[PDB]
Amino acid sequence: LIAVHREYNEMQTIIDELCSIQYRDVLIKLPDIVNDKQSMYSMKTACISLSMITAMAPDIVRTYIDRLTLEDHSMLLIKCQELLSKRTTLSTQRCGQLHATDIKDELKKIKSVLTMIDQINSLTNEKTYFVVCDVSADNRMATCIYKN
Amino acid sequence: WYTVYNINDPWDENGYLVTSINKLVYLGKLFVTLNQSWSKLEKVAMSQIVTTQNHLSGHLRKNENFNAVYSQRVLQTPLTGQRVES
Repeated sequence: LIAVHREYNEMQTIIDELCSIQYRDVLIKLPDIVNDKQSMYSMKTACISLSMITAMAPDIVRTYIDRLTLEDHSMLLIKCQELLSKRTTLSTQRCGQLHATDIKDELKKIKSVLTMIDQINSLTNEKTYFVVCDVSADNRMATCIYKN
Repeated sequence: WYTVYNINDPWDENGYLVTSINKLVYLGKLFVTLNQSWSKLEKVAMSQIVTTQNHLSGHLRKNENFNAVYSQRVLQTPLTGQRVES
């Protein structure tokens, strides 16, 4: 998604911040991504699903952000307020806030939003090959009960 | 000369449902009000015409000229509100 945005040295300024990650006190990084079009198909379907989440998102949900900001208050919540304050590139406010028993349509829309989220997760999610049960004290050999 | 008011569209407590129900109540009341007012005025006009026919006829009854008795018969023709235009 970012290397579509064709730049010079901004690709580097993104990559050197991005690639070195830390999980369980371990630094790993993956170099030399020539950014072929094979990732572009796997990214096009994420783009499709974000468009559909937008169009089929109900009236309860975008309201739920502002309503919980008015009801509760937290620093953690603020972080999400900071994202919604940092980007306001949609600004299309809805009209009605009555919710006058549209509840089957609401169920249908929320099922659709969850299913599009499942599609993006089915992109980003890789298949579990093994399930650990018993680990040696060396953390060198471990037993699993599952083979693809 | 009657005018249907309107339901203010931006504000409403519930939506399509309660504005339809309020419209149905207001329109049923307007319908029965206009029909009762019309029937009231038509019954008034017919009562006054049938009242004045008798006071006209009793005063025209006495004389015996042909123009007199022809005026008596023309003005003693019976009337309904559906016969009044002719």
